[PDB]
Amino acid sequence: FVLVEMVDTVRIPPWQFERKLNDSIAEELNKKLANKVVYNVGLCICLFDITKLEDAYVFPGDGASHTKVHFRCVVFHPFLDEILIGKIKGCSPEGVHVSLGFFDDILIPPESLQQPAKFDEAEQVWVWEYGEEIRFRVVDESFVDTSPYTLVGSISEPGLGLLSWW
Amino acid sequence: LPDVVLKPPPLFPDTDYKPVPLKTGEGEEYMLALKQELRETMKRMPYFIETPEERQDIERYSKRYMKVYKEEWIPDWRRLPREMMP
Amino acid sequence: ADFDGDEMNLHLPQTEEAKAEALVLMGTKANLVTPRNGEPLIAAIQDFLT
Amino acid sequence: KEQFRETDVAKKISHICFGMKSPEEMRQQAHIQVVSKNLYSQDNQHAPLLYGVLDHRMGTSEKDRPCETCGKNLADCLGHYGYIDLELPCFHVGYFRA
Amino acid sequence: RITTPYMTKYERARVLGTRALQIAMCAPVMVELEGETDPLLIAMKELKARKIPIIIRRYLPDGSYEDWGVDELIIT
Amino acid sequence: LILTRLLVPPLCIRPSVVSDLKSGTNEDDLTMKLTEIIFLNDVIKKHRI
Amino acid sequence: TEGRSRDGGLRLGEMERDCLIGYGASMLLLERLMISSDAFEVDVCGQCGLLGYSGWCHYCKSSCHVSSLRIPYACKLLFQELQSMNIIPRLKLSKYN
Amino acid sequence: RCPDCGSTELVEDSHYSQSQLVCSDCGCVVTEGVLTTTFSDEGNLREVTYSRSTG
Amino acid sequence: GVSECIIMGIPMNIGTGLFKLLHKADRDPNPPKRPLIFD
Amino acid sequence: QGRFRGNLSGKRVDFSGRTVISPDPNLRIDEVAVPVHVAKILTFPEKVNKANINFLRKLVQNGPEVHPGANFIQQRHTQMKRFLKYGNREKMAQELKYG
Amino acid sequence: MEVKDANSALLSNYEVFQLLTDLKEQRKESGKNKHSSGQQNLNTITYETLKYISKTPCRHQSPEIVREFLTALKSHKLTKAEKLQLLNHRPVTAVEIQLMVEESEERLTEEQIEALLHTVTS
RNA sequence: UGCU
Ligand SMILES: Nc1nc2c(ncn2[C@@H]2O[C@H](COP(=O)(O)OP(=O)(O)OP(=O)(O)O)[C@@H](O)[C@H]2O)c(=O)[nH]1
Ligand SMILES: [Mg+2]
Ligand SMILES: [Zn+2]
Ligand SMILES: [Zn+2]
Ligand SMILES: [Zn+2]
Repeated sequence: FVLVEMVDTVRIPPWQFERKLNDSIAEELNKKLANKVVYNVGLCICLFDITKLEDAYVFPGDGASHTKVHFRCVVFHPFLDEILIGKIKGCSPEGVHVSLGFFDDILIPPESLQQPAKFDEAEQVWVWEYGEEIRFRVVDESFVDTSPYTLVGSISEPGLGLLSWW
Repeated sequence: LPDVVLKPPPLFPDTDYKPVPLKTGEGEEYMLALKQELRETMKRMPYFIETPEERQDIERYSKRYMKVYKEEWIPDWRRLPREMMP
Repeated sequence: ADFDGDEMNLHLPQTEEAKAEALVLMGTKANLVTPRNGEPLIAAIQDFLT
Repeated sequence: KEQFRETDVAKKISHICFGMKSPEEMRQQAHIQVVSKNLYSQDNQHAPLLYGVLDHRMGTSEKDRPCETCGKNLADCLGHYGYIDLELPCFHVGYFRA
Repeated sequence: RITTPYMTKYERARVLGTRALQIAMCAPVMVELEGETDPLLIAMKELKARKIPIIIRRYLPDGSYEDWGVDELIIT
Repeated sequence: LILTRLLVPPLCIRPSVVSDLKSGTNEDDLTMKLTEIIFLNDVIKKHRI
Repeated sequence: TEGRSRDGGLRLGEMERDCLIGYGASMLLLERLMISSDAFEVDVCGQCGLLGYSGWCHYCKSSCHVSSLRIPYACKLLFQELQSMNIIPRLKLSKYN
Repeated sequence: RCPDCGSTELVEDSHYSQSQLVCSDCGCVVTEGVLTTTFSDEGNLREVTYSRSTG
Repeated sequence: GVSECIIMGIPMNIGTGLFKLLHKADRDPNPPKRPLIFD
Repeated sequence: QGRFRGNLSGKRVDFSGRTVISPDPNLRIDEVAVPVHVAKILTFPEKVNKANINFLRKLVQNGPEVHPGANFIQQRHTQMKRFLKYGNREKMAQELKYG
Repeated sequence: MEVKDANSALLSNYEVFQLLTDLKEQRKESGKNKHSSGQQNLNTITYETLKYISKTPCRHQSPEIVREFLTALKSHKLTKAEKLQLLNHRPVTAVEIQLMVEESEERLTEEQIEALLHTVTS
């Protein structure tokens, strides 16, 4: 979770003038940045606040009200060392499929650092004994439109001991 | 009259003449080795200025351990005009 | 014009802004005078002066 | 999950910068190479030849035969250019004084 | 504050057109029209009543700008 | 300034009418000029060979 | 088209354009000569300034800087003819603000 | 077929010099507008025969 | 220029397009910012 | 007849007509008479709003045949035009949404 | 649609919880049918993030407590990331600071752990 | 080729 500065030219139709301009801008920004991953920024959750809001222009075209609004929004973007607590939403032979609680099923922990008893035989077996912890390692983003996903990140689980659950 | 061609010519047409092989000799080998050594040693030279990294994520205690350290040459300000002093 | 077979053109704008601009700027009641010397062109004619 | 990409922007042209293209830029812009001098095929359908003039990969000019590059009709097709190489260079009459 | 206080015919036309477009796009009316099915007539009524929520942004050639309200300007 | 490649435009600029009433079609002058240019290039290549 | 037999429309000649300019009805002139006559939406790449198709620029082999733009079909034809003549018009787009 | 109701009653009916293929059940306009040439344009397309264009 | 404006299909700078219009919407410039507790 | 003078500076448009003129002093200086035949052909796109909803309903019910009416309707959700000469004009009028 | 700074300022989970609660109450107070039908992903993401933060121990927090914890940790020369992780996790056991928390070498001292536990529990 |  981190704040990100953005400047958006929001277009409000004429039938929304009876509503408050700031409230309409906030609703539009939320609808536009709800469940979407901005490249090199992360997945934006919602709008935090609006800092600067200059004059509202009206173009001779569509006739709507275009406003250039500067705002701050919250995005989920770890700092390469953040610790999280997720749940195992499945498991694959090459690696478990852990997912943060109802947030995003994109965490793919590689099983290449645990003690030397690591293997998945497709029976949803997590690990042979001697709320799942996760340590973010690196981020990565990719594009989608390439002809006429985008966030997976690397997860780590060192020898944390875990006296509560093996 | 000239015949019509259905497909376009090849992007890389073949040639019956091949390049002459390179000259062989201890001199050429030593020159190659010296050029490779220069390529390897000139990148680490202080004159090889790298792109200044920016937009650091956070500050950590391991910053002092991972801090890149390299001696910097001092230009001759007597010969160089004053418009290049930091 | 002289009403001796002249064919004139009639256009219908397809936008409210264009309609308003045509009615305001190109209004007959507002263009009763020419910008050349300000003399009124829309006035009485034959069969009315007499 | 989903990436953020803007759908449409109210882009306004600022100014037109005229210029010229080198042969490499012309090749990069063009899609195919026109080398056949004929227009239609020998069959009675008179279909346009491939890699030749009037090819449908460089746009469309008929309401029945759509474009081959983009799967759109004539009303929606913008057209595509082609590059034809010359054996010997030639002076550009427009730029001859230049 | 240095320009002419009178509202020119071009400004009149542009404001009326913009208001007519907004009304045709289901914008709220602030004059309580009485059987006026014409957006341009509604815009003219709003102009005569001095209730059009539009502010003219007059730009000078150098780059400066100045705001003038419809109710603040003078109409003919 | 010295051209070695000619940019043949799309077919939108070269409209072609399929005149089914006869064994021919109506083509613009640019198409004929490009055809003549290609024929001359082929003839020059043949003479060089 | 031109003729009435072929269902042709009227022509707003140069004199009509001059009259509209003198009147100053900018929106009227625009709706006449652009919207109601040869309105079309093209795709222009903000990197090279060339014309794309279906939101794709074949020159740069990318689609991130391609954006839609309203332009007269006659102006698009003129740009294409100039590009064929090797006079490449490089369009540098920008926000309307 | 009609994109709205799925009917196949598509009739080509020109409405005041406007060719339009419209459905006869719901009146949904399927396609409209046709690109023809114009006389000067016709004049300038030159006649070339298949004996030369085909090869 | 008016000629290139007409050619490109944009409102010419002369006439009604010399100035710009603004909407008199009920708003509040520089709204109150939410205070940051952690920073 | 070039692209600059023949297709850019002066070009042909639609929604326009050409007709012979005749005198009629019974009309105001700012008024002009238009024949029913040209009026039924030259149409104007009106947006359905909270003011002229009933007028547009009545025009659609009249249809393209009667002079006061319309010819086509473009929905707000889908841009597929609908010809009033076919279909139930009463239903089309009863299902007129804003926009 | 460009961004100016993706790492302007880090914030704990309490701020996100408060923002989500405010958005949820404003939504249930001024719900709009067409606005909700246009984009339903907003509702889903808000509800699920709120449910996750509720599952977490982030409850029973206040800005006064946050400021007190920050002022108490300022005297431990700990880094912003460490204090952020500690405030977001609220560790009740010692192992969570001994091993899970990074940069343990030379920072534990085997005496400051008791003070850290007391401060995070108070 | 006619029309204004
Ligand atoms: N009905 C009609 N006949 C024409 C027209 N134009 C040309 N003609 C015939 O052609 C002769 C003169 O036409 P020209 O002006 O020489 O034709 P042109 O010079 O090509 O005219 P442009 O096509 O405008 O260049 C007349 O004496 C007519 O015989 C026309 O526009 N309408
Ligand atoms: Mg006469
Ligand atoms: Zn194409
Ligand atoms: Zn490009
Ligand atoms: Zn149907």
